[PDB]
Amino acid sequence: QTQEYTLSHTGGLLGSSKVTTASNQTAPQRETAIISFEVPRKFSEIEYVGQRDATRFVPRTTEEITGTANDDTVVQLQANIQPIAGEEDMADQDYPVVVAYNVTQGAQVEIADVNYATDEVTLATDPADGDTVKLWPIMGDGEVQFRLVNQFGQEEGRVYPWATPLYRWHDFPQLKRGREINLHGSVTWQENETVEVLLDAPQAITWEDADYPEGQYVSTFEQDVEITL
Amino acid sequence: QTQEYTLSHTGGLLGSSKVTTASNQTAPQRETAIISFEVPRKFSEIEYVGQRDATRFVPRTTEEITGTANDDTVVQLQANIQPIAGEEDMADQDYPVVVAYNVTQGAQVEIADVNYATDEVTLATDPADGDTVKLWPIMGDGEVQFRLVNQFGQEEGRVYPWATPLYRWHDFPQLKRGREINLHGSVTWQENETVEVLLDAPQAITWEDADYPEGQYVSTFEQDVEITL
Amino acid sequence: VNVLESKEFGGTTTVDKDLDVTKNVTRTDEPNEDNTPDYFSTGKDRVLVPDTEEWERLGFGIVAKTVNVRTTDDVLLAFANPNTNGPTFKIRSNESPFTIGGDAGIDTAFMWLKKAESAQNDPAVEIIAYR
Amino acid sequence: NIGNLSAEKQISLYDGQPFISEQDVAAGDPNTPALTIEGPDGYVIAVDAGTPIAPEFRDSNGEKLDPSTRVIVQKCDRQGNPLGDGIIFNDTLGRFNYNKMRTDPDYMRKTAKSLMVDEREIVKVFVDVPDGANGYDAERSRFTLGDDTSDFGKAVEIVDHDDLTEGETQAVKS
Amino acid sequence: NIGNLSAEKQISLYDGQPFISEQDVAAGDPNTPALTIEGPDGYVIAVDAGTPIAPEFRDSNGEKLDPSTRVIVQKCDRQGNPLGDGIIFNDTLGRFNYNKMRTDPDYMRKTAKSLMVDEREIVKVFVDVPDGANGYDAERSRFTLGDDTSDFGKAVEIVDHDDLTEGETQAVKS
Repeated sequence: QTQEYTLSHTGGLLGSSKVTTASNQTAPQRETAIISFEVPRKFSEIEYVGQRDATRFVPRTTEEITGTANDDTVVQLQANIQPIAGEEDMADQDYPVVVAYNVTQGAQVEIADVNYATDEVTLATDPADGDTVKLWPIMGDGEVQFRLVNQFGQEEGRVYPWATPLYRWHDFPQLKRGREINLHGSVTWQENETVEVLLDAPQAITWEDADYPEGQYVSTFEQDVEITL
Repeated sequence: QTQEYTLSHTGGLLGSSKVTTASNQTAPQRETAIISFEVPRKFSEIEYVGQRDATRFVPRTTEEITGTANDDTVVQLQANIQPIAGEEDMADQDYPVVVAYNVTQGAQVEIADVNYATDEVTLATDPADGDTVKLWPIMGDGEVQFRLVNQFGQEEGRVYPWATPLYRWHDFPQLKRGREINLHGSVTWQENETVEVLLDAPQAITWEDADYPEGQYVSTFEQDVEITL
Repeated sequence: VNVLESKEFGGTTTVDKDLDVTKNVTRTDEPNEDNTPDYFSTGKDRVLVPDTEEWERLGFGIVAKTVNVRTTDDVLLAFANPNTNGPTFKIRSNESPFTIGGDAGIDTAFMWLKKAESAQNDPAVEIIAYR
Repeated sequence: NIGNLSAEKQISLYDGQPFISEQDVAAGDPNTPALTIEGPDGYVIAVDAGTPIAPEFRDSNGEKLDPSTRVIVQKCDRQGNPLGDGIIFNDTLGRFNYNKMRTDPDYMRKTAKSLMVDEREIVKVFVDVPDGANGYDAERSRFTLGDDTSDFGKAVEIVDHDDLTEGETQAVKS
Repeated sequence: NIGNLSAEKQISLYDGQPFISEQDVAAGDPNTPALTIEGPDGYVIAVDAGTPIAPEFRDSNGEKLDPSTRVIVQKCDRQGNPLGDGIIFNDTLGRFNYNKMRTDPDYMRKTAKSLMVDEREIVKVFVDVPDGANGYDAERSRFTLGDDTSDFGKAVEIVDHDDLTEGETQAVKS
């Protein structure tokens, strides 16, 4: 009676009550938690198996950039940027590495060119004095791990002690058999034995802003599982 | 105690003293030598095995083109051009088939379009009267062979009697398993039993100019070997 | 064969002590292969290594228990193959005259050698293989 | 030192060779061979059931001819005589996707069957241009038969006639 | 609950780790190692005959250095001493096609042979820049050795020294 299933950063098999989202600590870097997975009312157990099971995670940050009469068109970011699957050609990245949106003009802000490893960007358009823009570059230079909870907060420990980096995460092209991710670890957790992902990085994270254009959800985490019903 | 290694057109395992580079004869076509491989002080032997071992060779020529008040933008070349791996789209050739550089303006000269098999080229820019430009198209229409030396110049003979062409060399995409090159031949040479590559072609060759932009070395030859320490 | 090994050990101890071996009584009369020990040296002329990336080799005709070196420049050394599993061993020209060996009977031969970073050439002199 | 080698040798043929021959062709003249392979003396060659071809047959203006064009490789004995009993590679032109088909295992177009060529036997490459098309040139064109450098493809197998005792048998085969 | 695991663990190394070390490099100084791997205490590691590398070695200005550049991985015992008996991955630089070679099975460049590293043994990454080129920086660069997430590639195998009885044997190996 074992059937594979999929999870999400939102609702799904949990109703947005047996799951939470959360930002992270930045000023002191801390291996904080951003997302949990509580077993809901029904299930007997859940199973994760790295080296058999998949994973996806698309993280982005947020900032705020004004404008000027003699606007710059150019920005710098304190969050290292890389491509995802190959070149930095925004047309063919398999999803963009940057998103932008003007606030005054409730409209997108398209990109002209990127200063690649300089971590600076050139835009296509010309913002105005005192005009606000919101950006959503991807998140790199940060670790990730899994762990577990014994119904209170007493951790069993961790799935697999060694971490994994996010620039690497972006680097490996998702959506390709063999080139998929398959971590290491093998676990099981029954009712209220919640799981929590952890992240250690300087920079922030963003799940929602209510002004992000592309589908209400700035980032995501998605995952495969093998459930006993 | 057998370990695989790699050679180069420069130094490496030879200190730029147990190797030489050389141009070729053009006015009379001669199957001349361009590069050698002397065993250095240390090794007991070296082994090459075609059908097991790899090879890479990126040859380019040189010329000199002035400019004009009513500059042409257009050139013809007495050296047949082909692509490398697929189309003649300079963006995606796996390395360009042409390089150009203005001398007065110490800067590149970008290409607009190529007259493909006509062996003519259109440029992007507008040179000036009496302005010098240096080009480095690739080299085709020429043979290649290997041979050997008995510490003097008395040749043992040749590795494999039949030649190989360079337009074909460019054609086969380097950097792809199976589609790699694996010639025919099987040899061994100890101290001072130097090897010499040979080339027969009309056109010249170029190893260095000291004004070529991309990395001091106009052409290259690189190769795999199986060495006894 | 056990008593044969015993006789061999007795002959070896005889050749070592040179006390029970009466060959000395005839050896002292005039030189021969037995009196005359075999060894290696170089002529008066100092041997030069003005070059680098170049591991000079020196094939002793015999194993050597000890050595002796004199120089005027800093160099490197290795009694194992310096390139494959050989330990570096550097010289200071101040401590240029020296030796190693003796009681620590080293089973070396086919020594290697090379110049080191200095301001001149490394003329060398050597005395080896009292073995 | 050099490593000894067998009489059998793995090669790949093409245009710029001495013993091969070629010529230009006009439209609507399929009987004109654009390539004439020609047995060298004392050198048998051999082709197994499947071996690549690079039928690069372009225009004077450096353009692959009409896709309705066709290629027919064909064995010939002496007397300049074609032969139906023995024929390889009846196929079109505008199919190969030149740029990659010289490379990939998949495009790679193999023969219909095997072949043998004595010390003087001819092979021809007939080219059916339909009519009214652009003429053929050779200098702006190429041709091949083997993949000897690589590791997945096949190659042509040459032998010197002197190094055998079955040469009389293969001569009777013809 | 958590699933039990073996001492053997499949990993992939890189720059931003504690025990690894690095440094900048200038042109024409091949003897300067840009990366210095360094055996942790009580942790043997292992590399089989073939494992990927991502030799990402770019300029200060975020550009892969000259294609004539070369990379030499090399084992070292203690004493900061290089060693010829034991060496991996003698290769160029301007060959890898970074953007895809971290991904595809085909570009993927495997080692020459296997390797073992006791509780304190060094490995170095010598970088032969020819001369007169752009210098090296590390922060604009990376490096790796394994493919542990995927399903076709290999990975580095670590073991804790306490969990074995052949540790003395491997110590004699060195």
